[PDB]
This record gives sequence, structure tokens and C-alpha cells, in this order.
Amino acid sequence: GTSSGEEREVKKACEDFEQDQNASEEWIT
Amino acid sequence: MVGQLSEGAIAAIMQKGDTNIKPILQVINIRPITSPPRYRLLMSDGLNTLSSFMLATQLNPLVEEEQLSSNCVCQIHRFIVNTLKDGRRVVILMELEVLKSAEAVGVKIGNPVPYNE
Repeated sequence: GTSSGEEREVKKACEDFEQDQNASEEWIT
Repeated sequence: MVGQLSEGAIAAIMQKGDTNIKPILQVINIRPITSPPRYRLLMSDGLNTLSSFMLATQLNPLVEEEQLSSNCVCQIHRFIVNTLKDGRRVVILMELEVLKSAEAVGVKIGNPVPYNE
């Protein structure tokens, strides 16, 4: 729960989101 | 009833980016992404839906124990906004409390429409 640990997780969650292209139509952004 | 949800919270996050709100939202759908599974959520505030919610890994037990599941109603207690190069905003949910289970709610509340970025 450190500040830097949270920053790394936020970055990872964002990369996870950006690369999530093979989802069905309701997930298109 | 849409009166149960924080109507306009999604628009406020998308336009103002402020994190000082504790909105009440309904989970519409959850999908895993694969390393631990990372969960992506489609949520409703009764007016709009938005699919760029990401669950912090600390909250994964809520999903794996099925406390956080489609149609449940939850209140967000801490979230982080991250704005991407292209203008989309990702909402990373850090802390939340499930207020009403999926079994108790039973159904999608209202007819929310996708937020048009």
C-alpha cells in the first residue's frame, strides 16, 4: 500500500485496459 | 429505482476528474483480463454506463467470493483517475463497499446509456 506501489498498479491497470482489444462490443471505448 | 444510484457521477468523473466523491453505482458486467487476473468493470450510475473501471488487486477477493458481481450495488470509497494520451479516463477502484447484493437487486436498474466519450 505504499505510494509508489499504488502508482505502479495504476500504470499496470491502465496498460491492462489499453491492451484489452479482444472484448465484445459492450466493452468498446 | 434510479434514485438509488448517483446519477451524474460518471459524467462528473469524465468531465471534472474529481475523486472527492463517494458515488453509489451498479455493477453491470465484470470481465477478467490475463499472473493474477485483473478485473475490468462496466458500471452504471443510473444515467450512464462506463466500462473503463479497473479493480485494484486488493479488492479481487470481493469478486472471487462473488460479493461483487453483476447487478450488485456498491459505494466507492476511494478511486484514482488516470487520463490516457487519447483522452479516455481510466477509473481505478481502490476501496468500495457492496451495499446490496446481486441476489437482492435482481436486475439492471433503469436504462442507462453508454457515456459518449
